Amino acid sequence: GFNKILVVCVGNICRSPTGERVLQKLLPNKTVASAGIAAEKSRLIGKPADAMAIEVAKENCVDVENHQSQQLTSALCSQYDLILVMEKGHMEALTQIAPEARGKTMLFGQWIGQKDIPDPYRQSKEAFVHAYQLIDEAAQAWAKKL
Ligand SMILES: O=P(O)(O)Cc1ccccc1
Repeated sequence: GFNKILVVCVGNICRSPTGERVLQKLLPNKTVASAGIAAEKSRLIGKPADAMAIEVAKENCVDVENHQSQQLTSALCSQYDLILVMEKGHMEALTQIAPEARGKTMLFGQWIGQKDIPDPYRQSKEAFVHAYQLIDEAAQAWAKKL
């Protein structure tokens, strides 16, 4: 039984808050949160989701308001049943932080051909559109399996 899901990216301002809120809307009886591998080093802790990420999600009827970026820690990992990373490369960075969490760590895009979800940060709204499309397709697949 996977009830608590942690969506992980690097800053926790773009992809991972979007994935959190998209999955949360699809799985209302589950607890979905998100965290960033380098949120602390990037000085992003407490920051809201990127304005374009909020805007694009809003246009797809998903609320990414009231988000606060947080750092991924071993303690945080122990609280969640399933961990979903945005890129395959994030796994090595995750294991460095929480080696014990590798067993429950999977790819957000696992069921859509194990696709990595590209970072739209610092780019135009079109890049955020692209990322949302992939996150949406990926989350819809996870929801069918959970
Ligand atoms: O939260 P994301 O989607 O990784 C965007 C981002 C945020 C900070 C540093 C790099 C990339």
